[PDB]
Amino acid sequence: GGNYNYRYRLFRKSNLKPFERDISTEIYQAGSTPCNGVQGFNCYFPLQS
Amino acid sequence: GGNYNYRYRLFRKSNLKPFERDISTEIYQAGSTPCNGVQGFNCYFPLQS
Repeated sequence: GGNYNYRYRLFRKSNLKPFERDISTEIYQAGSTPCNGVQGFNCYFPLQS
Repeated sequence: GGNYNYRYRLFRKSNLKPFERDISTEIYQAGSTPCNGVQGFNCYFPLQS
């Protein structure tokens, strides 16, 4: 049926330092409008399955 | 950069009647545990970009 438990980060403001772990799960603002924690136009979830 | 503003339904309880449209965006419980509207193990968002 397809596993969807495994996910990876897709969006970040900046790259990661070596041996750095990022676990933050917050709405990513790709535009010039606040997202207010709402997925929508130009407001994407950071993790992808 | 990748247009991510186009999304489609991926999970639903059953098929659609002809000429029917659905817009609900509540979490999908793929397992035997309530998800409380939180993405996680066996709980996925119904839409994909």
